[PDB]
Amino acid sequence: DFEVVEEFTPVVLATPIPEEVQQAQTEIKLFNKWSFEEVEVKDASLVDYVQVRQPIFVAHTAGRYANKRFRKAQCPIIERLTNSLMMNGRNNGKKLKAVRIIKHTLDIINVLTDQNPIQVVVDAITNTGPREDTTRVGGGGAARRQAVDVSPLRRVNQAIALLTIGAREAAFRNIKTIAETLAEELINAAKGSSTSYAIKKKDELERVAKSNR
Amino acid sequence: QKALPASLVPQAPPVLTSKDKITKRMIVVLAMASLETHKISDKYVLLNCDDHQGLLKKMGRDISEARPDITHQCLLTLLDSPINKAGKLQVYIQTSRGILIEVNPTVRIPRTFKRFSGLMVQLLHKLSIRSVNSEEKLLKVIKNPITDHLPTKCRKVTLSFDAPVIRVQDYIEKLDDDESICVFVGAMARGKDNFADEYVDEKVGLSNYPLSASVACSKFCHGAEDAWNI
Amino acid sequence: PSTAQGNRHLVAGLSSGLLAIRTKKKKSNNFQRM
Amino acid sequence: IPTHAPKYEENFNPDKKSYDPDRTRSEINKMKAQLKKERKFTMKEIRKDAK
Amino acid sequence: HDFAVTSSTRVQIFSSRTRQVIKTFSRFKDVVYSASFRSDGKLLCAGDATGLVSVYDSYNPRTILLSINASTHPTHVTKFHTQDNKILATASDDRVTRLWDI
Amino acid sequence: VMFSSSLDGTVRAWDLIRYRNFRTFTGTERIQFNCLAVDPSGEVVCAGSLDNFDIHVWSVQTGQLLDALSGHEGPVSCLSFSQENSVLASASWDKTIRIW
Amino acid sequence: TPVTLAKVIKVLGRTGSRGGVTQVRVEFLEDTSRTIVRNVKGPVRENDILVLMESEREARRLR
Amino acid sequence: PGVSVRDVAAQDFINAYASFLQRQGKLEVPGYVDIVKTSSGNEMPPQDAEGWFYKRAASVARHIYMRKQVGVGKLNKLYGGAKSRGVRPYKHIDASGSINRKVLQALEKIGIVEISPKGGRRISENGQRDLDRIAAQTLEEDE
Amino acid sequence: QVDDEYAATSGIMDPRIIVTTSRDPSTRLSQFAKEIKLLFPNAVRLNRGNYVMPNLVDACKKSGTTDLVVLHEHRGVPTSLTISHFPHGPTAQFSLHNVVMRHDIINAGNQSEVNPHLIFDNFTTALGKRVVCILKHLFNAGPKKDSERVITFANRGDFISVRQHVYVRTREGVEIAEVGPRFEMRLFELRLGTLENKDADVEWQLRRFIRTANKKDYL
Amino acid sequence: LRIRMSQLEDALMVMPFSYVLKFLKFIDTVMQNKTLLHSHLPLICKNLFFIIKFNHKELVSQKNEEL
Amino acid sequence: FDRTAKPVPVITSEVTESLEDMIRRRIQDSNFDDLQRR
Amino acid sequence: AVPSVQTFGKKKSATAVAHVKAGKGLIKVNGSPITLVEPEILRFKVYEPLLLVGLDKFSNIDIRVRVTGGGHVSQVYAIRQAIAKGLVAYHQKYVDEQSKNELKKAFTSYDRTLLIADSRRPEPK
RNA sequence: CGGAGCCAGCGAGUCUACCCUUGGCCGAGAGGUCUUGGGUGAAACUCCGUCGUGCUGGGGAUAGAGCAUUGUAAUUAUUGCUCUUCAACGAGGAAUUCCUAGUAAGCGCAAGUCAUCAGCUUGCGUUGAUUACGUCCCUGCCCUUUGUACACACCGCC
Repeated sequence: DFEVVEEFTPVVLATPIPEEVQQAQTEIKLFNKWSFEEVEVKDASLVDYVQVRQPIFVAHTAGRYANKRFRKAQCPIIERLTNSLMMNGRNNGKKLKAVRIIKHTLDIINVLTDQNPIQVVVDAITNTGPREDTTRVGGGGAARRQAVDVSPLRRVNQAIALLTIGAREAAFRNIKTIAETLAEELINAAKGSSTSYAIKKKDELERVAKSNR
Repeated sequence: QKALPASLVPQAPPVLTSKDKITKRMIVVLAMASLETHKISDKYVLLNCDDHQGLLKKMGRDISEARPDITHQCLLTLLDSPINKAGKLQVYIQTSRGILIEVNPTVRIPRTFKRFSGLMVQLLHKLSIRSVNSEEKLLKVIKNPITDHLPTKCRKVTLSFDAPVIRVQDYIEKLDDDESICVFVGAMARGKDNFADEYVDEKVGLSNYPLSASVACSKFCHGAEDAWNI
Repeated sequence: PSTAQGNRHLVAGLSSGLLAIRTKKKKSNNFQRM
Repeated sequence: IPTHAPKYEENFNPDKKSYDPDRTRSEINKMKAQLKKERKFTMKEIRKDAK
Repeated sequence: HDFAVTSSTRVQIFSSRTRQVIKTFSRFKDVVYSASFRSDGKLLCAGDATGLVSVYDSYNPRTILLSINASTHPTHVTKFHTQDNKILATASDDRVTRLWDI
Repeated sequence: VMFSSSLDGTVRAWDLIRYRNFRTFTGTERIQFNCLAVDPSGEVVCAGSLDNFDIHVWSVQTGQLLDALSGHEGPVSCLSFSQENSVLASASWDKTIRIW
Repeated sequence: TPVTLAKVIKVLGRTGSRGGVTQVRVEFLEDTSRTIVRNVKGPVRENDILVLMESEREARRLR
Repeated sequence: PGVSVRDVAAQDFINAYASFLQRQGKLEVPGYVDIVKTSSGNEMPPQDAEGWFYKRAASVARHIYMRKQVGVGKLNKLYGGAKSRGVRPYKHIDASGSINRKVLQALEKIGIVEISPKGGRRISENGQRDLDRIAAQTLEEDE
Repeated sequence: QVDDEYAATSGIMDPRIIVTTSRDPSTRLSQFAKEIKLLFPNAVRLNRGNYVMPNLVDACKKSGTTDLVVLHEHRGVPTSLTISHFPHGPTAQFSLHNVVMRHDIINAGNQSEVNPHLIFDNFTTALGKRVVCILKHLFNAGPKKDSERVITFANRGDFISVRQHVYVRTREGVEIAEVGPRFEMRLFELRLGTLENKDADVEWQLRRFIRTANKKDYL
Repeated sequence: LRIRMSQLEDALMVMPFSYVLKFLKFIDTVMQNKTLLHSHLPLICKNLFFIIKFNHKELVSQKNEEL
Repeated sequence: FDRTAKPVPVITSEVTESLEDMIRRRIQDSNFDDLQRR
Repeated sequence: AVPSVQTFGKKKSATAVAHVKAGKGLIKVNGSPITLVEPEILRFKVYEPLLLVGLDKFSNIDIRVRVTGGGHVSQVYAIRQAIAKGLVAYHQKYVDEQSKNELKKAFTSYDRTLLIADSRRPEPK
């Protein structure tokens, strides 16, 4: 048929480079394990806000996303998960610890549910983000709520927030750690099991909006 | 064909708190309780309708609204109900001054009134009460709003007199296997039953008669006991 | 197992409280240019 | 459910401290607070009349 | 190239080249009964006398991955599926086996 | 309308119907202007110099100096308004393009 | 319940809305000509899609 | 190829050389080992009493490979760390001088290091040939 | 009159002020810095943490800010303020002595934010005229003549009492009320370059240890 | 008339298409009374042309011979 | 003995009413000093 | 005598000087190889100038990097910047300009902070 | 708990036979001792074995025993270290304050600059986010109410 030759000598270097590292020059995988192609966002209106189309090697892109309004809609969603994981007074700044426990939770997500953990966390985002909410229409403070819709950036924000703080309180004083509780949370949120803090909170917010619609 | 349990010796039920937002339970919230303290010169008291002529009128308020006796006799009824012994209930109260108190199932509220008054003074000023056996902390002032402490799947109803009347047994077996039930009952002497409009999606009632507070609590508890086979 | 590719083992654990393993085992570049 | 009895003091007063059952550690805490306020007032007054 | 031996209240993985205990699993409360590897050899299930199946990952005894609370009776045999990867079959002294999705 | 900026310190506006210079915009600093940019919805004219590092923002309806945008550390070589979303882009000899 | 998707075509300005809530004008995707005025909670801009649990309801103000 | 100590990582050189100085046994463990704490700030002695001296000997061999010439004060200030001293804020402490002098005398009479001018002790020739060889066999066995 | 490094833009242009704290401030210093940024108008506050002072000065004087107020504390109680005027201008740095703040005392409402009137009491020397110019070119030129807030810098033996008042003018006099922080600040140093260097030539700094120190004012 | 010219393009943009259709009914009735048509011609022209220019995509997709 | 400098003035009711009726006089006759526009 | 090229990579206070010259293909950071650059979770941040363009660009040149200052993550960002713009400058000066701007296009499509740092900050609002 | 790898930037007037240091040796430890000359190094972090939700081993206040360094002379125990003793204490109500990118927060290291500060103050780097970036709906503060300034266009007597 037709084939292109574009290297003309088997490439060998003087510094020995590991075989999986030099295998990573044909496709960029997260932590050299998890592929970014065939990772779709199975809910439209959240594609163009959960970003999985520039593959990365680690969740530590030091780029600047907090100086325009919707610029954090194209931080990769693994890194948005990581950044939301490193928040409380105890664990502020510790992005390498957050990256390391994201690596551990994607390994154990894959070893429990034998599928792509990036696809699992993307399904967890698109199942967790609430599609309706209530504002408090004031009237000076008349305690009545009015149901509003909710924009997709707010849905991705509140999805990552619900998932991460659900993993924290689920790891609060049990035997499991943050990596294992976050793995359980992301798996249950991906399949949508109503056993997770995150989609129970989504179902409560959507049900209250349905109530005082 | 089905075997027995491996251990027939009866364990005590796991006492539930706000640190367990998973288990199906019954929350009872005593709203608009009259729990305020005051100085005498040398002495601190809890404001009654009877410890004063006009301490409440010097504070501005009226004497008919200083009734801690009725939240006392609700708390006695809820904590002597069998559902509390079975461990399917916890009691939150919220003062008319906006103070939320979490009440453990394991507490022994004192039976006479002024013992409860001296308990409420130290609870309101030390924000915490330990046991005599001092191993756990079983009556404590916690942070508002109550929805931070209620379980994540929890239908929140309120109790009144002017509402579509239901039956507690079929109403509680309507709800599903992990949903709890948070019942805001008003511990006023009188007042509009709108004390919890911002938390509640269903306003129901239990009788066609003007129902007292602890009688409404005991009615809902006995209905819950019949619905959960206790 | 079937694909052991190395030192091959038979192990038997006894009710006496001990474990028995029986295994079967398995000049110059100028001179070279010359 | 087990049923514990609540520990609390009768005739509670927040402004008074708690009644410690030892008269030689409550006394040293009382007199530590006493020397702290009297030492603070004393040296405040002598530095302001020095000024 | 490694094998797990279930003694009482510990499971020891031996290596098939030195025959010494490379790794050991000692945080069981009662007598551990069964211990098998998954078909991918990545994680290790152990049924315990309290009916608590605990599955760790192999070659890491400190990360208990999940603790299935099976019957109150002792669980005497625990093994993963040999075709499927994400189902674990545990039979116990309850005269009923269970298939668990992990 | 047609706008022009010169080295004598002035931007000025020209009606191409009555052929009159109806508007003249100066700064306050006596600088000479090297490039300009107008709004699409021509409320605001904008001009940059090669000796001042600021951008001068004038209203066209009134004549006043609406703003002086500061932040370049080099002479503002070029200005252009986006024709659709009306964002200002200036670019200067401090190796920097900047979006206002 | 069948849900529907609706793309923003215009963020309505100078409406007297309550703060943190912005009115918006969305057209549908199954018939991309008919619009409806909704009012959303988070930050919204043009041509992004948002999810309507119902579409039988026009939005009033909030205030 | 080109083998060294720079070519191999922390763990894969240090515990491999620790296995070497374990199964050679020409070490003279101090005897008051199993008692001591490697510092004043570790509430107790090391968890692998049958060999932590060999691991420490390998560690000071690697560290004296990479640096030029150190002494026991340098090794103490190196191996020290912070301390949870109590309710007060934390200030840095030193390591254990007797253990450090014991391990340096041990591998002195082994023959890896030797006393240099200016003071302190550097790698000897036989130890210099010895140290990178076990890293070469580290990559050889972990091919 | 307006002196030689303020005369180019004396009344032509409004000022632009940054107000910033020392480093990792306490909460009362953050309240104090908010009080200073809404003491004088067209001032904004900047969260100093992990800011170097040379590149902070450079970013200010290429963004176009006129001057900088850096505040130093002592366990809540603020103790110093440095005013650095940026187009290679002067830094007057002061110590603050009797500070009482409205965030400490009373929810008495909100402030007024009008371009205020300014009172300067007996700044008689040329150093007094210098510190008057550096203190009043951080205010907005030309208020309305019925503006109802005034502030006062009154010299009381090298201790500038600083207060802020609102007023109405009634039938028999004028009725005053005290808003905002009261101080007595005192200049311990002027120098002629910005805050970045401390290699700038000193126009004045007080000589604490000379034996004729307490004989004169603005020594 | 009593809405102002600065917020007229917002007042006409807030209203949905059902109110646009009844606005067209209002204009259709008002240009039969030719007294208050001619006293408000540029106002009717400005409002009507902005309304259908803004709502043009939906208007040309309505299918009714009455409209 | 002797001291370096006059210490910081303790603000009293009489000195606060001193500068208070001072600024009463000042803002009564409006003889204050601001900037002027160019 | 050799064709050689020197570039610089900077983040906060780390700074890395990279000398690229023709050779056999060895990439050495601080004397040690590139496969030793700790904290070992950002070793792929260091690797991505190699894996973005292929190792066949590095098969004929040897790089050495000297990194001072900074912390762990500032040093890996300085290393990757120095490696990237050193490869670009070598292919500019001693290989063809078409491979030069192909390398610039690949690095700029991944992130231009491999080639241009974000340097002078803050903003006084 | 027990080992190991590693990464900064400010700063630069000394007791010069008793100060500060490089190195040898003694003691588990602190510290001692003898010679040399007059800043190297951070912590959080990373890795490697072990434990395990329980006043927990988290804690260390309190009391005892022992070894020293120091204050004449311990003579109210000068302070360091070693082993026991394991009290209190479980993240903190109502209210309230501050905060928008190298920012909040974590982390250590230096200095001590005529005022202030050592019951601390100011520097310096290391790690580094979440959420707004819209709106005048609420709370306030401000501005204007001839368009003037020159066309075109809009407005058309607060």
